[PDB]
Amino acid sequence: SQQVDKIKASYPLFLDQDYKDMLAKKRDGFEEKYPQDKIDEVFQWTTTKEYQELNFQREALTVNPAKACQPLGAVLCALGFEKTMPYVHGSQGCVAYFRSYFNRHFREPVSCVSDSMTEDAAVFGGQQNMKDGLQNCKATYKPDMIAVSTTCMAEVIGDDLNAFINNSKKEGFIPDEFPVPFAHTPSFVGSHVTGWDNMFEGIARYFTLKSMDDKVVGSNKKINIVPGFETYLGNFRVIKRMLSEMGVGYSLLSDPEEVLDTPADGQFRMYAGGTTQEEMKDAPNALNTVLLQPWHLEKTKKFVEGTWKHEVPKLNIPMGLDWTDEFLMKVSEISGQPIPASLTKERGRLVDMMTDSHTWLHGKRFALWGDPDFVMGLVKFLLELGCEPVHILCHNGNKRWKKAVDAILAASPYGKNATVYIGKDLWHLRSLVFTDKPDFMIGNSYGKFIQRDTLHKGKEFEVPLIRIGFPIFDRHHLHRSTTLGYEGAMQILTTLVNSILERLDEETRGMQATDYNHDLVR
Amino acid sequence: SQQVDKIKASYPLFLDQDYKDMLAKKRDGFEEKYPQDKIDEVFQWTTTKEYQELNFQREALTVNPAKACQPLGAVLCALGFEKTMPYVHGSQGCVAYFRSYFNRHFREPVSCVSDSMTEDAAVFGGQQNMKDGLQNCKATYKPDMIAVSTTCMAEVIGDDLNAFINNSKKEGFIPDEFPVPFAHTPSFVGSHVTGWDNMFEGIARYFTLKSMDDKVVGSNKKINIVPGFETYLGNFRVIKRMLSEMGVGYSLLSDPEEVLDTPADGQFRMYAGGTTQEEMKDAPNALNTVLLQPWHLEKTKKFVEGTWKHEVPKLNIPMGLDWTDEFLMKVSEISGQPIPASLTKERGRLVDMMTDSHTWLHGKRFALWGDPDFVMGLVKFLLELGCEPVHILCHNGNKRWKKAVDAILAASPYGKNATVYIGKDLWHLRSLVFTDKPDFMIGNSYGKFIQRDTLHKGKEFEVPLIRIGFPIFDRHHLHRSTTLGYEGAMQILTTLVNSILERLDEETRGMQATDYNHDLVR
Amino acid sequence: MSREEVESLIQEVLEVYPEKARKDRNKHLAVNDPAVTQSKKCIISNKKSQPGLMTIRGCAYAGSKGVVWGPIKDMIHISHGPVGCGQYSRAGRRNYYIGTTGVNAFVTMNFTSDFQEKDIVFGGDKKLAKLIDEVETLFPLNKGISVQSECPIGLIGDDIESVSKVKGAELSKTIVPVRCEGFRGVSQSLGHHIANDAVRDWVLGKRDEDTTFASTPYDVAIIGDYNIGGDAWSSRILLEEMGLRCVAQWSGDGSISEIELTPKVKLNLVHCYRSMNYISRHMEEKYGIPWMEYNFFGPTKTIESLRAIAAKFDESIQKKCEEVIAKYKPEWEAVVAKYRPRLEGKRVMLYIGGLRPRHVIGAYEDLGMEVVGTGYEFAHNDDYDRTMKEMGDSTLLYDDVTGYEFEEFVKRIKPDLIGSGIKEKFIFQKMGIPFREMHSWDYSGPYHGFDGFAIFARDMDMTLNNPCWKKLQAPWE
Amino acid sequence: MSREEVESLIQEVLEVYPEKARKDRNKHLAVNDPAVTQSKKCIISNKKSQPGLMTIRGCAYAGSKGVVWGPIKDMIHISHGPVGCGQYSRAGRRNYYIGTTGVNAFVTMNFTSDFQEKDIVFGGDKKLAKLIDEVETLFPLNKGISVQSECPIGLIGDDIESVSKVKGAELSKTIVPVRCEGFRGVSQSLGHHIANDAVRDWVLGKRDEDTTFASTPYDVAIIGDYNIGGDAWSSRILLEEMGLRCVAQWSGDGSISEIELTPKVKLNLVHCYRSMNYISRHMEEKYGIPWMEYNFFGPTKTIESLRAIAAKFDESIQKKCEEVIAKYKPEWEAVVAKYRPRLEGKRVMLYIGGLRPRHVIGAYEDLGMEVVGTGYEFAHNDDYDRTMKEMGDSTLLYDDVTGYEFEEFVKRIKPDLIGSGIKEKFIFQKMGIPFREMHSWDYSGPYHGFDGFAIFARDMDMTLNNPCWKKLQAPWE
Ligand code: ICS
Ligand code: CLF
Ligand code: CLF
Ligand SMILES: [Fe+3]
Ligand SMILES: [Fe+3]
Repeated sequence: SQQVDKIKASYPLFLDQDYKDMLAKKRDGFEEKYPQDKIDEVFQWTTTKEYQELNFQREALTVNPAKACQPLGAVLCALGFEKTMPYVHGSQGCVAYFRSYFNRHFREPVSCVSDSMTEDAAVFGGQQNMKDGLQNCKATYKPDMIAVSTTCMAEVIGDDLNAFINNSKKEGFIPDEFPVPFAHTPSFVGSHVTGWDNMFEGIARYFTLKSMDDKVVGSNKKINIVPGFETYLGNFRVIKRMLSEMGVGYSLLSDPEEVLDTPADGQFRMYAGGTTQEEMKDAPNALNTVLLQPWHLEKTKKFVEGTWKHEVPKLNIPMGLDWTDEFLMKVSEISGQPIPASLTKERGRLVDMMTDSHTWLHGKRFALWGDPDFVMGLVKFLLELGCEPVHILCHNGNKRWKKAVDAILAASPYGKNATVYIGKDLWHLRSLVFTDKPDFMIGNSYGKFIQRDTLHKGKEFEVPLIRIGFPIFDRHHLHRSTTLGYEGAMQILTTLVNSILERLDEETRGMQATDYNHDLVR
Repeated sequence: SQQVDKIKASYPLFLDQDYKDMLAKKRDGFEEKYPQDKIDEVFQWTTTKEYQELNFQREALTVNPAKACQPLGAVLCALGFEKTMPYVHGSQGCVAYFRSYFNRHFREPVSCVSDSMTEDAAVFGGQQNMKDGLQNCKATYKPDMIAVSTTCMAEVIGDDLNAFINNSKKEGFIPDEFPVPFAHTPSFVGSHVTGWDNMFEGIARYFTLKSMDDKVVGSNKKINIVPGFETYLGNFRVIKRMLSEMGVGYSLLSDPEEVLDTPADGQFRMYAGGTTQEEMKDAPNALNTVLLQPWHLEKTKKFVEGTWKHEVPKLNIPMGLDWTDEFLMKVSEISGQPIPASLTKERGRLVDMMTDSHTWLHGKRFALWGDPDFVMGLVKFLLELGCEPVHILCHNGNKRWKKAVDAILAASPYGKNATVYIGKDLWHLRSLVFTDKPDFMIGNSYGKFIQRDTLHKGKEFEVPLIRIGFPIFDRHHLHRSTTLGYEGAMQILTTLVNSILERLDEETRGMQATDYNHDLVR
Repeated sequence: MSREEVESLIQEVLEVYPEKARKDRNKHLAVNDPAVTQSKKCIISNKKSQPGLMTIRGCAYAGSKGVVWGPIKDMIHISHGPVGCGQYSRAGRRNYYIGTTGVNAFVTMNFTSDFQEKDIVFGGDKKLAKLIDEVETLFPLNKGISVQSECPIGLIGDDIESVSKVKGAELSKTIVPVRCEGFRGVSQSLGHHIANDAVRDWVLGKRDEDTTFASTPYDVAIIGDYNIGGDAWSSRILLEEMGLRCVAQWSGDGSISEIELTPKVKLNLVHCYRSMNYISRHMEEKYGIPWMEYNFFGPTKTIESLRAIAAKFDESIQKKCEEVIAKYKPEWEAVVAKYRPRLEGKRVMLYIGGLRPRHVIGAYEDLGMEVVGTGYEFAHNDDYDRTMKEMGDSTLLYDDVTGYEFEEFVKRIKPDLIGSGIKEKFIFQKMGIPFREMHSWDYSGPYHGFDGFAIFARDMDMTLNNPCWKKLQAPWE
Repeated sequence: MSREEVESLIQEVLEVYPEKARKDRNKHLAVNDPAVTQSKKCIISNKKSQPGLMTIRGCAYAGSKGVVWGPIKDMIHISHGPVGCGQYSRAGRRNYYIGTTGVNAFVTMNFTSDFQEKDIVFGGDKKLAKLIDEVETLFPLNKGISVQSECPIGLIGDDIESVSKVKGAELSKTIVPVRCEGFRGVSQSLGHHIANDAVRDWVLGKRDEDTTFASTPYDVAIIGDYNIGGDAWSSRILLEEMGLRCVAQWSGDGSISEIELTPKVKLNLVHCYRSMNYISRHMEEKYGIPWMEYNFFGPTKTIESLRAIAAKFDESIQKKCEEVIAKYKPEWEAVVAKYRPRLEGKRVMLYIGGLRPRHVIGAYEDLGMEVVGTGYEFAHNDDYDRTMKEMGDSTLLYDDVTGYEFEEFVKRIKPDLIGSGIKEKFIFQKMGIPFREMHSWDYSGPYHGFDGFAIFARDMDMTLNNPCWKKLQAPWE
């Protein structure tokens, strides 16, 4: 039953007495459900240490992973170029999933096509599919460039993208001068960041490999910036703004912030902004190339140093105080431009915020997960704040990255109790946050369920989640935040200190029980 | 008892069994406390309409007010000028309280002096105090200008600031050329915004009243901006950014963002930035003057129209979508500069954010309180989002402001169930949210206690608080936020939608009870 | 309206395509004529998509794991293959359920094999067996395992049926191998077919010899309702207020025991014909259980379906049906009285998957709203038949529309409201036309039944009449 | 060390002041000589502040309402006058208490008269009576009312004593009029005196003829402890573990009944001598109750005070005291062992109101830390007599320091850590010197007792050794 003046959605309409009775009757009559005491006992067993030992012995089963497949990153990289259509050679269900994922994270339209390979292509290949798809895409959506990636179907089959595109141009499906860069993105190798790296290396190769004769390093007096797999528009904005204050000529490669933040004024813009073809062609003439996320841009770095002959600096991600300072000083050395007074003022303001919040930030324990560079930068920033990381998880990390993170943790007294896990999923982290309870978690939306589990063990065992990373589905417009630079550091510090204060306020809101510590001033 | 490895602060150390026993023994033996059932009965009575009728019949008792006294606003206004020392002619307790209040809100040093009037000054006046204080302040802190306000002691006594300052200059305590503007700020009239208005009018009079002969309107091709009582640095930052994006020459009067956001680089800066004396002297030459908060800048408006001969536009506070558009169009008309494409893109992005969040924003009920202009702008923005304001409270509002707010509410179908209260304090608002429960409250930190009371009635009756306004003591770095303009509208929308989403996530976190609606995608 | 104008629009939109694409896409768009019963003469459906045209269709894995098998709560479903498919489909559908997640319910959890290059080169049957052992060790309260295959499994020489047989014999557990590779078929329809075949072959007949279940003359089973936003629940209560006993619901908030008990019911109430018609026909053939379609979208369709269902039973059920209708009449009458004046005269264009595009027209018509265009992603001509009678005269019908075609059709027709998926929501919101997600109910609901009608009307009013749609054009332009 | 350079520093700082200001401020700064016990010959205190020098002192209203009367939980305290005074002092002090706020506790609530121009021109006695009636109507469970006066009340000539007498006779309620106008005196010390006089005249003698309270030879009363961050609680438990009965607690977590029962105790343990010495001396004259000072900052002072207190009772109390010391020895020994190595050798400068500047030195030396400078806002000469014997040789002493003087002294001396109020916290944090709020414990605590020693040591380590202090200089600067 519903009241017209107060209509109730599923919650709390299904908490009515009649709905409760109907659910109870269903469960007691036809579900054959296990007894409640058995369920409670099994849950308690899953929260224990022996269950953790059983869980960490897994070799073949992955539960609740924390990564995706390469073509997603390839599509994200392709979306960062001007009037460029991402084109995945393979099955359609993949592109549907990619578009749904990116639509949910960004709340913005995502454009991506496929050649819709079916069972017949499982025995003859997707050459006809590639020809017809390229012709149809160029005729319908009119892109300046088509960037081709692959799914697992085409990778396992063995489809040769180079020969297929060459045959499409000869026969006459697409003009010969039309730029069609391609990259192989097997989903069973690496993760989405590897796909981003492969797509960018393919585009750079296509645009610069056969015209290096007239390129001279430092001709245009610019610096190339490769941001990698990035899902915060504020990061692109802050990088551009910092390079603008310094008066440093720069060329951002694969800039998707314009196409992922189009205004709603009555028209739908399929394309907006992005790196131009001339920028890619003139890239070898830059003074140097700076990679913002070096731990998933290894193939790009190999191509840049091998072909463009650019001495790529060994720079960490510009995350937090020390690494932002190092990045700014390296940029100043490369470009010869002094660091202005505005950036020093902003750094001083960040230091002032750190000194203001150090009392509440000191000694807190955080589990965290995400991408390698983001996780390492967040760990460094937490160490700079006096916080104690305990569970550091990266499903798509490797042994060298783990060694680097261990070296970072060993240099700080606050990394004594920290442990780094690579190849572990979110079920492993549930066991860890149960058996060794931290104060908070830092991760994407998928952590919310973990929080729920902790709340089932008790209020004193609940581990609240802080949504920093990709993807965030249960909150709105958090993709507009900034994470790199001083501004990103300020935002992260504010988020952390305010989450701590909110948790303290909640724990001390019981009147005559715990409200003696419900202080007005904190 | 304490564990060396895990040390507890007051919470939850006083929840230990021994402390609980000691507190129970104390209460049972020597406190003569009322029985718990009587306390529960009286609380339940205080949450009814019968109590609300008794509460709203109050004529002489104010409980938990939502305003401060004039010299605080005068000090804030004086802090916005270059190398200016706020000087309160009266008792030192006022200055100590002002400095503590502003330090707690801004987490930054606040400079303000007093002449320390005592009972002897209550018998013979405070002329000698004024002379000695002016000389001592100029000799010690070396300001370019001293801005003098008053406390209730000097106001009741009848101290004449003009004669006292004139005598200080002749006798030779301060040079004659030294600028010493003054303003009377009686704490029993109006509130802190009235003090800001009085201080600004006094400074403008001092700098422009006796030199209007050579002033010609529109000579310098600039627009004066008077921001009023403002405690968000982002508001100052956003107004200047939009005016520069427009290429409009402007002169911001009383700009305190520099002195309230000094960097921490190892040196203490007593003064930083601020409006210069030359800007104040050249103000009459501007094309026009724009008041950002016209409802507490009435004296300033009278002085500007009467003396400077500026036709002050009838502009509301640039809050939300419509009023920001009106302010930008008025600025474009006054200056002649067209509105650039960047501001149109920002407006379109705000509209896109609105369309994305409208499903969760629609139909929510908010009680809110604060300053008149801020409350009216927030009400307008809530009406633009489809939200329903129910309890609109402004302690320092007047009948004409209430009429204007009623006219705004009557123009929208969402303001049907809205009531405006002027002269009511936060105890009235507690009664209102108990008898007519809204979904959320929007106000300063003082609302937190109200929330606690609601939680005592039950979880289903709890009304969460959203901290927007002045002062915010229990959260860090929220004074850096933006409220005016498209950026402020985006920040407010994000805060509202995310508070709604967090409340929904909390209400549906119970496993096998309400976690069926614990959706990953929202 | 103006059939010739709509035909001119169709040709104008078709001009941009190449010759082959034009010829293929001309058959998938049509004008509606309510008199014509056979849609094969006007519209062609269930065909492969044109490459590079940004279609909205999914894959067979989405149809099988995401739609049919996923809502089953007490079973564990393994996305056998690389890691992407399970990650993108995890907790993206709002099939509601009641259980302790991670202990005895696993709907929102993502189990995957996480295939690497070695598993591709050398196969993954041993990895599958080890994974099954690990699942048994760490999740003892699971009541069955399904293995949903992805593209590499079909591509490489992997034989998961023998692994499932051996492990099910070893652990005395029900393991259902589903050959739901994404490259099979052209859309999720073949995924629905494969999942239905798996249910028939491995789960349905496990209690054929068992007679321990006490049956009652009023036994019905809900088939094809996936409890989106609690929808199935809002239906089930009505069926229990009629005096009927609902033994099973497929598959939202469903259990393996309910599927096993389904062949013991007296009637099969099928909600989604497209996905469960195969299993309904099989149950009718093998057990003699009659099945019937029902619609609970809006008060009119709800009342008609309730009376049709009660007609299949004795007089007492009909009396209770009349009592239920009389009880619920004032509520939906009040909802209509409150919300129809704000919604009368509005025009709607829809594009959903197999069933909803023709099932929701009744509620919209009850609120005084007219549907001018409709279409399907993966429906067959049988569905288009029903729709042609269901839909209005001189109205637009589209099958497997592309992004460009859909955008042009909306730009020309200019409806007041659009109902489609997440991949067109923001596109159409940028153009200034109110949009409602017709798949996940825009994270609202339920919409079935009298209780769901109030939520449907409230959502329609809140989106159609939102002030934000009046603010796209800046005052200075 | 180096007294001569400290004197040179004092003269160099004093050079900038004008003539009269120089000669007045020269008397308030001194070098410490532990041998000299008469500080009158060395330092002058309790004098009016120089105008326009940005002093840190408060007002008599802050000393009365904020400090003494405010922590009383079951009484309603009305700031009679304009609104700002009660607005700025609301919930700013962390006097902890246990109660139902708004029903039977009112500490964090702000009751005010909200005087306007009319109440200034025509007085506010009738408004005061109306306010008292409304307070009685809306807060029936309050057990007392206090009326704290502000500057306009004393300036316009309001007779609040007559109103209090009449309304107390009318409603049979205890109404205490406090003449704590801010222009009286030079600091909060006169506010403490006035509040003590009000307690003496209106509350203390209400049970002089009442003898129904059963008394014990181990009855004690804690006076001058305001339960900052729970400090008083962490003291009282220790007194409970010695076998002593604590009947009263002034004034943190205090009730009017406890104040009434105070004259029935056998000993008055005074924590803050500065604020409650008046009431202690009176209760020794009118009732014969002896009083003693005690210190619970740090394990050494805690143990010394515990033994001194137990010395006043029989042998059983001494045995219980020894048991308590033996029980709590390992805890503070572990705290010392963990935190002394990180804090040894550090130097501290302090500036707090009237008691802490000499009470915390013991804990600071217990953690191996040296105090080089100390001072007071509103202390008298006996406080400096007490301080001189506890403070280092040739160390700095300052009374009512100004902002410029304090900044110059810290800039020259360069200590490792500073303890002061909120108005210097950010000033000294911007100069890169670790700062601890010595008034509110930086929203931490408690610091009294063995339990508070662990928190104090942990806070000192977390602030003094925070990495943020190493990042103030940019690497390119
Ligand atoms: S009462 Fe005094 S300023 Fe003795 S007004 Fe002040 S809670 Fe200080 S040094 Mo804040 S004479 Fe108490 C004090 Fe000491 S408020 Fe507290 S810390 S021991
Ligand atoms: S058509 Fe369908 S959704 Fe596509 S893969 Fe095939 S079953 Fe799956 Fe998952 S892993 Fe990534 S997204 Fe694909 S490319 Fe290899
Ligand atoms: S010395 Fe003391 S604190 Fe000062 S006023 Fe006087 S009693 Fe009070 Fe409150 S109201 Fe405002 S701050 Fe003053 S100026 Fe009039
Ligand atoms: Fe958007
Ligand atoms: Fe600060």
